[PDB]
Amino acid sequence: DIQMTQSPSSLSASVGDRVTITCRASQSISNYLNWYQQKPGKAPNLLIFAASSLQSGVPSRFSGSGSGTEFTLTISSLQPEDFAAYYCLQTYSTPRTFGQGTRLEIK
Amino acid sequence: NLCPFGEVFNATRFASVYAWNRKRISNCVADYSVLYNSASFSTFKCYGVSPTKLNDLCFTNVYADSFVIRGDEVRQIAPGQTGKIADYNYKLPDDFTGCVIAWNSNNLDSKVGGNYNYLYRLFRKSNLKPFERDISTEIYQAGSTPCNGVEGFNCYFPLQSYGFQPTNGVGYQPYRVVVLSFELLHAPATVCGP
Amino acid sequence: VQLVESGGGVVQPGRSLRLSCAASGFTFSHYPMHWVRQAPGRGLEWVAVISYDGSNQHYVDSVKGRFTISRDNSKNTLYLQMNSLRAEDTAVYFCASLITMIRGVPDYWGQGTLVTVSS
Ligand SMILES: *[C@@H]1O[C@H](CO)[C@@H](O[C@@H]2O[C@H](CO)[C@@H](O)[C@H](O)[C@H]2NC(C)=O)[C@H](O)[C@H]1NC(C)=O
Repeated sequence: DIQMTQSPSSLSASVGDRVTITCRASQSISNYLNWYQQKPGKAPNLLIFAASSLQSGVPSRFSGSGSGTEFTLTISSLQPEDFAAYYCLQTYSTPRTFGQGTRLEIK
Repeated sequence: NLCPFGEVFNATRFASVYAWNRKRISNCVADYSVLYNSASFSTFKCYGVSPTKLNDLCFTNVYADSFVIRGDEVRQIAPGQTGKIADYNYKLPDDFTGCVIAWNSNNLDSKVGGNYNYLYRLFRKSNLKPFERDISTEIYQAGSTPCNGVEGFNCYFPLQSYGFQPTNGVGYQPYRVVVLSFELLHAPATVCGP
Repeated sequence: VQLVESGGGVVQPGRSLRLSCAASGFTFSHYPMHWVRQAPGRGLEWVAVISYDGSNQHYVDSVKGRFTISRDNSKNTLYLQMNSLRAEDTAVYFCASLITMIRGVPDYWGQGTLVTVSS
């Protein structure tokens, strides 16, 4: 029922502390979200807890704010070990459709 | 002939807040020397019978309950004290007469990453009457919309974890709480001290 | 604390395949469970969820009727039976538990199980 879209779907991040991912929903989601990571051919793990909360086990660099209808994940460093998937997920209703995906380059 | 206090007070595992293992102990001689001396006991406050004269009166039947509490809200364990721990998962009756014990504990109750095995209740349809177990994970519904049995826009899982960390602070760290309850005159006294 | 899955393989288009998900450590009879699908070289999608008592079965509106899921608390396992499969089903399945708004339920995923039905 609910369909998502994340605009970039692909980006190139050289040495730089400003990398962001935009996630948008058809209907007003309030503050129900998840942002997951998936390394190449590995089981995905959490990256963000819900809307604007972190989950113990990851550095404090990752951040994300904005509720209701627009969402933006942001990072503030490189640490060249996190170039992987940045999937977006919903927790509003039973359909729970995921996002499309993302890739990170090296330039 | 000594009571199995070591089988309740000292142990490696404990229920979080709701699976509190109510152990009934009787047919023994009550000793109140190790407890009376306090030693490492953070708060020996007892509601009801005085703590000094405990080893004098012969109780009828005694129960021991154990769990872990966040600590900034340890005071909630007492008669006529509402809150979040004393209102949903462990309700103390108005006519309570037993004693409550709290141990400060960080060495054995917090891993480096942070414990996530001390769940405590978060929601319930109705307030909980005194001394009633509640072991069931059925999803709550805050709003009018029924979310069925997975989750919803206004539905939450009724078990959240404390989120312990080795540092935390003076508060917000695991305090192991054990409460002893005594029955008044159910039958001729079955446990008594020297 | 861990969880693994088994029962994958390659089969003809249209047949009954039963796959199992066994989790140890965190108690199994307290939390729901989800199955999530990831096709090769693409994003990942969701298929179905089962509650703790196995009385309610929500599915995505793409494999309704074809799939079925149940749980065995005594055996401490999750069983997914897929029948009348078709070509696009070829993907990797993960047995997971997903957090919604609170840090209570854990978020372990295992590794996965590959299944392609080209035959
Ligand atoms: C639980 O363990 C504590 C210590 O870990 C026990 O306290 C000791 O008890 C012995 C025997 O009475 C005394 O000789 C020690 O002086 C006590 N303090 C220590 C060892 O630091 C306590 O007795 C145990 N619980 C029970 C019910 O015996």
